[PDB]
Amino acid sequence: ASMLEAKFEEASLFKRIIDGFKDCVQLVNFQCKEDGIIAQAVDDSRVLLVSLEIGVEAFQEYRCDHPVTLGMDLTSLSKILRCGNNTDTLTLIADNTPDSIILLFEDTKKDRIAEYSLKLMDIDADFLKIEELQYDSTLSLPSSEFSKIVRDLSQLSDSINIMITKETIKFVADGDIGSGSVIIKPFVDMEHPETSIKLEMDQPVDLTFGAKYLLDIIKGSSLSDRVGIRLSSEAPALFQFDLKSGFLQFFLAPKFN
Amino acid sequence: ASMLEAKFEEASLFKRIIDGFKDCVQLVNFQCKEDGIIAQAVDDSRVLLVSLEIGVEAFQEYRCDHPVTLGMDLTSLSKILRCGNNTDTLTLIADNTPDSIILLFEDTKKDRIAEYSLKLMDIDADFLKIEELQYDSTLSLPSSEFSKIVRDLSQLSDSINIMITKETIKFVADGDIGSGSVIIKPFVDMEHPETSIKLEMDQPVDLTFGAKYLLDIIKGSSLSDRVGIRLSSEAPALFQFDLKSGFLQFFLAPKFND
Amino acid sequence: KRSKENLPWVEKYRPETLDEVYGQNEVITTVRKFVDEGKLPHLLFYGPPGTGKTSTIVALAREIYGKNYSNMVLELNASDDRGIDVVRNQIKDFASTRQIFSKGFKLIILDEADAMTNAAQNALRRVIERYTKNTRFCVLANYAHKLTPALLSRCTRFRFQPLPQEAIERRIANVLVHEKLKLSPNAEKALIELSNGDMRRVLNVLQSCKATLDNPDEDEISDDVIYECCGAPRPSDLKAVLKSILEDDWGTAHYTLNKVRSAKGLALIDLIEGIVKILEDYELQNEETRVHLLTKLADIEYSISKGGNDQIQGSAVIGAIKASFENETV
Amino acid sequence: RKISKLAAEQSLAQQPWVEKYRPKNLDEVTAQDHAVTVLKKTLKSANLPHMLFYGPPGTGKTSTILALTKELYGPDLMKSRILELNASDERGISIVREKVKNFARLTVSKPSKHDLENYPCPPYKIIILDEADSMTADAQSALRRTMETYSGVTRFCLICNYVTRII
Amino acid sequence: TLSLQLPWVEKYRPQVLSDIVGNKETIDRLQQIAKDGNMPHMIISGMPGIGKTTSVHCLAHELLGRSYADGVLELNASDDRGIDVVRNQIKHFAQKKLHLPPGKHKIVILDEADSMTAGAQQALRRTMELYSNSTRFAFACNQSNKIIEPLQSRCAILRYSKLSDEDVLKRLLQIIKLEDVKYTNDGLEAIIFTAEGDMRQAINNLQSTVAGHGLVNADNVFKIVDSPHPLIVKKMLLASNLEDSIQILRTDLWKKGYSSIDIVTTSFRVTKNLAQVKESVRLEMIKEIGLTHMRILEGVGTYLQLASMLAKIHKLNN
Amino acid sequence: DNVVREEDKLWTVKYAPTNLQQVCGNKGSVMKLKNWLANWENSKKNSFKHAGKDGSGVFRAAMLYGPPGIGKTTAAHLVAQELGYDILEQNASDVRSKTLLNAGVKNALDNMSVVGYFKHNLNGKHFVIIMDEVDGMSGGDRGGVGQLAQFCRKTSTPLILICNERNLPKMRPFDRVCLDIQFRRPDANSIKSRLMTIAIREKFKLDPNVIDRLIQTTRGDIRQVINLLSTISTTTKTINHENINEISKAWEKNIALKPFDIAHKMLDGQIYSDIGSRNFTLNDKIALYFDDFDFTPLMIQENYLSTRPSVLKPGQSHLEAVAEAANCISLGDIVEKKIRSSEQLWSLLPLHAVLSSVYPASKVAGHMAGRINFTAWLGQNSKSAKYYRLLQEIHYHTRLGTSTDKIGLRLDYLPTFRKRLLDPFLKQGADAISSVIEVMDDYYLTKEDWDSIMEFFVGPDVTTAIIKKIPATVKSGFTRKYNSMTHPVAIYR
DNA sequence: CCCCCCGGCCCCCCCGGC
DNA sequence: TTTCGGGGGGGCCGGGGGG
Ligand SMILES: Nc1ncnc2c1ncn2[C@@H]1O[C@H](COP(=O)(O)OP(=O)(O)OP(O)(O)=S)[C@@H](O)[C@H]1O
Ligand SMILES: Nc1ncnc2c1ncn2[C@@H]1O[C@H](COP(=O)(O)OP(=O)(O)OP(O)(O)=S)[C@@H](O)[C@H]1O
Ligand SMILES: Nc1ncnc2c1ncn2[C@@H]1O[C@H](COP(=O)(O)OP(=O)(O)OP(O)(O)=S)[C@@H](O)[C@H]1O
Ligand SMILES: Nc1ncnc2c1ncn2[C@@H]1O[C@H](COP(=O)(O)OP(=O)(O)OP(O)(O)=S)[C@@H](O)[C@H]1O
Ligand SMILES: [Mg+2]
Ligand SMILES: [Mg+2]
Ligand SMILES: [Mg+2]
Ligand SMILES: [Mg+2]
Repeated sequence: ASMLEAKFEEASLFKRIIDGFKDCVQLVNFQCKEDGIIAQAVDDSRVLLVSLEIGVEAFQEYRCDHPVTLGMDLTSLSKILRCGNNTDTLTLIADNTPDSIILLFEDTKKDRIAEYSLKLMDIDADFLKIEELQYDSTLSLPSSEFSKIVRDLSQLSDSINIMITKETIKFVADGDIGSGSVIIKPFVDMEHPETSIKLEMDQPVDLTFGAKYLLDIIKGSSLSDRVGIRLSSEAPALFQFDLKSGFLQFFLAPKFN
Repeated sequence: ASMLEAKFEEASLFKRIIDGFKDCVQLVNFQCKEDGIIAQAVDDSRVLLVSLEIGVEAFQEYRCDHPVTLGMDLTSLSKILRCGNNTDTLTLIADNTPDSIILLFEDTKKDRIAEYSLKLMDIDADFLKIEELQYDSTLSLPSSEFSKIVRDLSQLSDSINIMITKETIKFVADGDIGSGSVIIKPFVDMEHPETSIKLEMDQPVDLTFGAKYLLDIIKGSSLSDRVGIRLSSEAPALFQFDLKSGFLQFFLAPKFND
Repeated sequence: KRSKENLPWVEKYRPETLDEVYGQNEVITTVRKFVDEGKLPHLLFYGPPGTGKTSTIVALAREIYGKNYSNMVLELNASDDRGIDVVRNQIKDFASTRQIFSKGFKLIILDEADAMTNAAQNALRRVIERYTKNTRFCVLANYAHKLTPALLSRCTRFRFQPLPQEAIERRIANVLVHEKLKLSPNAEKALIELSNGDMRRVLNVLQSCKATLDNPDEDEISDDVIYECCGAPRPSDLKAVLKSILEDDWGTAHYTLNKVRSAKGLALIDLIEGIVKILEDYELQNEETRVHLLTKLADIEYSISKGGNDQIQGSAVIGAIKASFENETV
Repeated sequence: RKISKLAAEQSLAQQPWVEKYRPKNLDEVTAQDHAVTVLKKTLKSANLPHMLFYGPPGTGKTSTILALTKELYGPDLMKSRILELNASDERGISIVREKVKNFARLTVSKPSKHDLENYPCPPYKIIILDEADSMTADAQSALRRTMETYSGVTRFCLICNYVTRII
Repeated sequence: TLSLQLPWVEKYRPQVLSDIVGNKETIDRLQQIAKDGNMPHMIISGMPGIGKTTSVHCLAHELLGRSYADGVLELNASDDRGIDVVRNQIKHFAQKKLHLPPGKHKIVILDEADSMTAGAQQALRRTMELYSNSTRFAFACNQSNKIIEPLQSRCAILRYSKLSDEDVLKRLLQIIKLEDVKYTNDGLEAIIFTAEGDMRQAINNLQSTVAGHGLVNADNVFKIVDSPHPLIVKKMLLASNLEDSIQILRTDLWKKGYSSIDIVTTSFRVTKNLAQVKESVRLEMIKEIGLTHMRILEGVGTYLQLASMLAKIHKLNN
Repeated sequence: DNVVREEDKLWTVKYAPTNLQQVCGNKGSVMKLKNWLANWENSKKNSFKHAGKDGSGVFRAAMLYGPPGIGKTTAAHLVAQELGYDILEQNASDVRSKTLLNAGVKNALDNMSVVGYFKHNLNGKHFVIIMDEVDGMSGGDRGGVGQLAQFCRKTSTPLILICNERNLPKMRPFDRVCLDIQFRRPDANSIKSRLMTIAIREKFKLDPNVIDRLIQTTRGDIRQVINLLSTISTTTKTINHENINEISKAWEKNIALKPFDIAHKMLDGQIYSDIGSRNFTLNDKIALYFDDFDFTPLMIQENYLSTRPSVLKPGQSHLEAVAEAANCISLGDIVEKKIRSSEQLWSLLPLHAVLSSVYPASKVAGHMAGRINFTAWLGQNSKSAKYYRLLQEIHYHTRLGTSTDKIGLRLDYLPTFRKRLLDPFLKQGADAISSVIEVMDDYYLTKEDWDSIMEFFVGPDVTTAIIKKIPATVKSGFTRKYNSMTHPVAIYR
């Protein structure tokens, strides 16, 4: 009960992080090292990749003797985490050659201790290397607005087209019942910078993606007020939500031209 | 409409009482006597016994000329009870050797009346006097906390183990995907006595119960903010919720330890 | 439900203790010994209607648990849902949990188990095996072919015989004492004969006979009363019909059959059954006679079961008997 | 348009003779005394058993049961004390297990003062299963314990032409 | 009395592979597998009460030991075994991480697998294939034909034969010595004869006879165990004189309370299995028996119909 | 990290093929599939309209089918990996209902692979959708079988479907949408080297002469052969002729026969002799019926007149035995009606087996004189149902004018309607059109009713040739005139 | 005031002997 | 093909609870 000891001062953060991508990937390998936690998971369709980084600063008393790998099913983890409380502190305990991990919910005001054990999964998924790439379009927009547009357009077509040109962003969805379009332009306000839609377009872009994948991606909006979308000519689109000391990234492969 | 007439100032109260155990038992014999109303029913699986008592003080008016037994189907009674509003008085009316029970919802302010009838049934179940027992352990805690513990542990396993030892109560559940264990210790608060967790142990206790039965039992948390639990090795576990002038009790048999 | 006197006699005289079950002495003795020494196994009561299976199991439950046996046992019958889901949830929960009231073992009574589905019977196997330390099963049936071999493998079998003459006589005596009734020896013999080993028939017929008497407090139940209430032929009528068939010409036999039936409006099927009973005792020189009799009379009974022309059926009975008995000469 | 409702007597007067002269009481049943006497004694004994009427067409079984129910309860209480099911109704095993059982377990309808003063009013109700020989064997088996368990408040009457069809 | 004596079928249920009698070669194969591990997927089939569940449980226990509670998942007909269960619970168990000795695997025991639905069986295929490096599957059933061919392909077939009278006698003698039961040779012979190769039935009958009468002789055994009615039916059908067959029918079957439907069904089965009679004669007999069976199902179940059936059979045989 | 020792693995995994050449048997099918997947890109470039020498260029989906344990999944994965595609695999363990299919793999038919992009072949970024165990999905519409058939027509990426039974009704939607590739049971010669290598590696003695027997035990199931070797070698380290018979009998694969095989076996005279009946018992024959109780009686009734019997009793002609068999078949039909009644007397199924199949077969058992034919009763029943529906429609169109039932309409009215509707065209040409229409208007008959009426007649009054012989101008004018007027309606919906 | 979880009908497909 | 009845599996609908 000493090899790995990672304490979140609030159990709500980890639960929210898991809920951010629990509807897209089932089995996930968490690699815990002295620098923090990193996870990479491929969806069943093999077109959506989820990457998660949690830094030590996000924790309270992070400690890792040697690198460890924990394979967990997100359904069981979510079921365990729903037994906690936001005020409660959540400590993850793992030992050498662990067949299970211990989740400890502690309450400071009271003397109530809740200890849970989660059986680890044997996962043999390969780890892919994502090298830094220079995209031709980068737009930062409010997460709520992006989710609203995605949900509105998903009601018409199974696919959504994103077109980026000079100070102009267009989301189109054409299906059988009808068609819908949404147009935005960059805007900044000193009084409310958090709503400032920012666009940097090195070159014009035009891509198409599946509605279900975007609906899964927008579930991370509860973690960050803003969302950053990076698009290249013929490369996967990157949807990033920033955390206190980590990130949640979704690499979505587009539909073939 | 003379032999039995009982008035509830708020029908919501009776609706809550029925909802407390309508998911446990289906067919119930309500015995109405001059001192009030009492019901006792054993579920189909014969694992859980529900015992309800309501005194005269719970009623604005109460008059029962002679003892009468009314056999009812709880689903039908709940369907009729959900018809009433929260601003209406509820009168239960029965005659001599009745074949039906009349429920009368009244709204004097709006001068509105709603009368429903429920046909009675011939239930050949005799009330079994539950002899008082000296339990090994007796504890009491807020209803919400116990309900949260039960709902959290029921996700992991179909059986929940309750163990009482010196100033400590442990709820454990071991299942296919993992295990869970919750520790609670006795404690008293003078600023919030309603949140106090009280324990009194004469002997240590260790019992196991089915999760579904506990999930049904915790539905009585809407009648009382606290719940009492009495446990013994050789006796069924007693979960009691206290009403203003009565009580609702669940006697649950533990699983065979083998 | 104002009093037990308002019940039909078949229910008013239901045995309440093992001492009130007659005609099954071996089974009662064995089960009582099992209970006395605490060696009760899983039981299978197999037998024909109205022999005392349900009565015996209820009395055994009362003996084991007492007056409050109803809340201490799990009884399921053909009027209840007993699908595989019920086995998986209700029976399994009852078998795996302690008694609410006492610390004794648990009893599950599957009355009329021959009406249970194959899937439920298969699901019962591991429930019976796993919880045998604290639970016992009783299965009651009239048709053993509806029970899976696996279930029969796990049960100890007791066969309820058709009730013997002495048991029916004793129960009739008890009923006569209770009801303040008078019964003639010939009427009693006829009642036993028509009972066919079923106590329910005896009780129903006796109740009808009492209802028939003008003054039941003083009038005695004679065989005439029984034959009138049941609308059954007298032995003399059967003898006369058979004698006329076997001795007289066709005109006389037809006339005698019609007259005998019209006297009291007898049914042809009752005459056929009585004549078959009589003929079973007859010693026949040729097997062909018996073969023809059995085949033709079975065909006639099957035809009657679907209706048809009564007069033609009676003539067919006469002709079949005559043709069959013509084989006894050569 | 609309037509003024006809009186019961006038309606029956212009009915076919078979319906017009249907027996109205047990005394009008012609040649079934061996059973009608037993049934009549129940008006005083109040211990009516479960009944199985069987016989060829047009012998008076349905008329007999209707007249018995009339004599036992009265025109006011009959409807509340009788449940009739025949070959024109649905009588599957589910129906037997739910509707028939539910009616059998109910408390008997309350007689009025006039009903008590003018009719025997026995403390049980009657379930009539006319043309019972059309019911399947499994549905019949579903009735076995229902008949015995609720005999204190319910009595069954099965009517048929072919008695062999009854298990 | 509110106490129960533990049945001997449970008290003396074999706990090791060496205590199981019959099917010697398969038992030795199981012992060797348990020795060296590397247990493959297997399907064990056979008739009731011959030691299939016992064999599987003993193998699992001897293979796993202290890790039995964590490395065994048991499902039978009394548990939920739908396609959802296969896709979630069994898959989670197969994917679960568990440190085991160098030659051991997790075990899934699907008892009474013949009752499983085709959908669940289909879902089991790739679960078995993908996770075979850590999990192995043992099916136990009575009718292996109910197991779909793709599943049979992935498993090792073990067909259990019926127990001979010698093995049954050996086990009964062991139990008798352990219980100090007083017996006579005729009593044990009767118990074995009535058991018909079912060890569970034999032990249950022995215990019932001891409880009800103490001494295990012929008389007490036959009082507790009734002579199987199929043999009586065979004697009825093989009789030479119609009068003898009718006498057997009336005295040994009808007066004992055996139902007509049971009698006719048993007659059909016995006639089908009557290898001593020419097949064509058996076919005619079956035609007549089927006529009688249809009549009985129609509602005319009477002694006269059965007697007519016997008369027709005798007429055919002459 | 902990790895698994090769000694811990099943022999089937330890010796699974690693490349396409190690696959034993079915070389032609493997080459066909490989070439199809190699030229799929070119086929796409041509819009899947140009067929090559093999004719596989017009199929966007391949469908591999064969018996269990022959190398279907192995070959599919090997071909997918060899050409460098990214594999997206689905099986019976996954939910493939219509809803999941549309919400799942449907979006991957024209989508790039993130794995194929982060692992960089030019096809690496493209998917190969492998749907294994397609026969393991239940349902008619909610199952998604028709949905997969629809997917097979518009997929933008290669799609390979695998099943065991290609001829099941559920497979009907895949009639002519995919390139069908059949995998057959591999013979002993194609595998002998594999088993000998496994034997020498595993250190147990195996005699080659029994390999043919071993395969016969497993019915060509290589996986079952390997399992048998692994299980038997645990205690018997030498496999020879001294123990082959017992092993074969203990491990024999007992598969249910198909209707043609059932008919062939049941009608063989040998099994009805004393020795044959002692070897193949009556119980075995009843079980053979129960292999397919729905189709066996139809097969027997179809083929019981096409035999040369060898079981004829002295003085008995083939015709007399045929008559006895027909009588028994009629009795079996009565029993079948009893079984499927409201009483649901399924307990009569064994009796049916005797009356419908075993008894008549025993009466006419022998050698099949010609080919075994599939039952013609189902098609005739469907045709009769169609004709009865048409007759009912015609009757209720003409109900207002006629006085008869539908049977009377067919037997009596129809010939006169033929004389007053068809004959005039053959005598007066176009001049009769009006009259015919008049008659139709008098009976509320439509053009479709006219054709249906003409379709009923049999024997000398067949109309097909006569109708075809009518001049095309007359028929065109008839249609024009009927469409140029207003007509009444017998039934207003 | 609006969204999500999860109990309950409802529909549709498939055996039915040993 | 298909005349009840049981069983299973998947789809919506809607109550309740939470935010
Ligand atoms: N051995 C018996 N002794 C006394 N009365 C009996 C006996 N058997 C039957 N009866 C009478 O008939 C009635 C019915 O008896 P039951 O025990 O229900 O017979 P049963 O064998 O259970 O009938 P089935 O199998 O459900 S048709 C009892 O209430 C008794 O009044
Ligand atoms: N015993 C009878 N006494 C007087 N009228 C009778 C008698 N039997 C039949 N009828 C007359 O025929 C009519 C029909 O009598 P029902 O009682 O319906 O006979 P049923 O036996 O019920 O006929 P089935 O069995 O339904 S064909 C009555 O309305 C009477 O008019
Ligand atoms: N070969 C055996 N050796 C010793 N006891 C046996 C043997 N077979 C059966 N028994 C005894 O009978 C009891 C039941 O054996 P089981 O293993 O349950 O038979 P089974 O073949 O699994 O029955 P089914 O197929 O589920 S009906 C065991 O606990 C033993 O006490
Ligand atoms: N042609 C083959 N050559 C060598 N081994 C084979 C061959 N076919 C099957 N096997 C062996 O059996 C194992 C399973 O082969 P599979 O490819 O799964 O056959 P399959 O036709 O897909 O069986 P199904 O349809 O899933 S029941 C392989 O790993 C091999 O060990
Ligand atoms: Mg009974
Ligand atoms: Mg009538
Ligand atoms: Mg078993
Ligand atoms: Mg495969």
